[PDB]
Amino acid sequence: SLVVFPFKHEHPEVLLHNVRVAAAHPRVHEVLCIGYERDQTYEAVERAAPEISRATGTPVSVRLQERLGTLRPGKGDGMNTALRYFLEETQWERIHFYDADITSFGPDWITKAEEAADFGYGLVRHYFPRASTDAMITWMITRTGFALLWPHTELSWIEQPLGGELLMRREVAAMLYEDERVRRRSDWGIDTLYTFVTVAAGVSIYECYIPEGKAHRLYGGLDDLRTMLVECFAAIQSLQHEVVGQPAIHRQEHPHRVPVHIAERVGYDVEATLHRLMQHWTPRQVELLELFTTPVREGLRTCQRRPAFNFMDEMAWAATYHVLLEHFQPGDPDWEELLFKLWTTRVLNYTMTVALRGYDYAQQYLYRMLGRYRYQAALE
Ligand SMILES: Nc1nc2c(ncn2[C@@H]2O[C@H](COP(=O)(O)OP(=O)(O)O)[C@@H](O)[C@H]2O)c(=O)[nH]1
Ligand SMILES: [Cl-]
Ligand SMILES: [Mg+2]
Repeated sequence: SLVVFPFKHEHPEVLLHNVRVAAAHPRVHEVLCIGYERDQTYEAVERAAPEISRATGTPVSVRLQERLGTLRPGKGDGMNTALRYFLEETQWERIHFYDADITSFGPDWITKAEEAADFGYGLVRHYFPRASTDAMITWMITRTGFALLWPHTELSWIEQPLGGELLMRREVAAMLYEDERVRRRSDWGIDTLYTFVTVAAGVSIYECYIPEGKAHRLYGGLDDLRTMLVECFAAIQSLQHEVVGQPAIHRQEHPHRVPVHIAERVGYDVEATLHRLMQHWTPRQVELLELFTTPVREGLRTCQRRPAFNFMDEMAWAATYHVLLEHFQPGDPDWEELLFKLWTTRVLNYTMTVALRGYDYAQQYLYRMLGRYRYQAALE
C-alpha cells in the first residue's frame, strides 16, 4: 500500500521520522511525500530519501504538488496529486494519508487502518481526543453545516470530517479523483470534500480512535485559523444544493477517556481573540450586517466598541449560519471578515458559557447541539 505525507513548512526531522516508521511497516509497499514547494523542508527530505529507501527496502518518493483545482493552491492540490500518482503510476490497492507533523505516530496507526480495510471498509478515518476549545471549525462550521443541510444523513455523525488521517481503497481514491467538486477543491476545503463525497457515494466508513491524541500548533488568537475558516465554510456553502443519494454503513471504534494532558490544554489566546474582534472593521461590514437578525446585527456592531458575544448562542448561530449560506461571497474580504468575527463570537460564547463548565459538560453539549440542529432542520 501507499502511505502519503503532505507537507509544507514542517521541521524536517519530525516528518522523516514518520516516513521511516511508515517505511518499516510490513504492509506498506511505498511511502510518498507530496510537497508545497522546493524549499528548506523539501530539499532536506529529497536528500534523506533514498538512504531510507534501501535501509528498509521500501521505495520512498518525493514529488511536488500539481496544480489541479480552481482555488487557492494548498492542501487540496497536495492530496489530489497524491491521488493521481496513486492511480496513474502505481497499482497499489490502498492509500493512507497522514499529516506530516505528528509526533505521536507509530506502526499501530497503519496496522489498525489496514486491518479495518481487511474487515471490509472502503474508508477508514482516524479520530482523536480533543480539548474543549479545539476544533471550533470542525464543530461550529462543518459538523453544524452537515447537520443543518443533511440532517437525515450520516454526514454530521462523522467525528473528524476535517481530519487528514485516513485510508482509502483504490476504487474510493478513483471515485474521488473522477469527481469535479473534489478536483476543484485545491485549498483547505479538500477534507470537507472527501468527507462529503465518500459519504454521499455510500462508501462504507470506519473510524479508529487514536488515544495518543494528535499534537496541535501553539496558538495565538483565532485569527491563526482565519483562512482555514473561510475555506472550510466556502466548501460547505458550495455543497449546499447537493443531494445525498444513498445511506452508508458507518461505524466508529468506541472512544477511551480523554487523556488528562489533552483535557487540560487551552486552545487559543482569549485576550488576543477579544482584541481582534474590535479590529479590521469597514463601513461595508457594518452595512452588510443589516442582513442578519437584529440581535446578531446589534451584537456584532457592539464589537466595534467592546467585545460582545453573549448574544451568539445556539439559535443565534443557526440563524446566522443560514444568512451566510445565502449571502456570503467567497473571496470578498468584507464577507470573509464578517464570517470570521461572527464565528469568533460563537467560539467565545461557547467557551464562556459551555467549555468553562468543564470537559464532560462541553462534549455533551456539542453532541446535543448537533442533535437539536438535526431535529430543527428535519422540521422545515
Ligand atoms: N502539499 C501541501 N501540504 C500542505 C499544505 N498546507 C498544509 N499541508 C500539510 O497538511 C497537514 C496539515 O497542516 P497543518 O498546518 O499542520 O494543519 P493542522 O494540523 O490541521 O493544524 C500538514 O501535514 C501540512 O504539512 C499545502 O498547501 N500543500
Ligand atoms: Cl477544526
Ligand atoms: Mg497539525
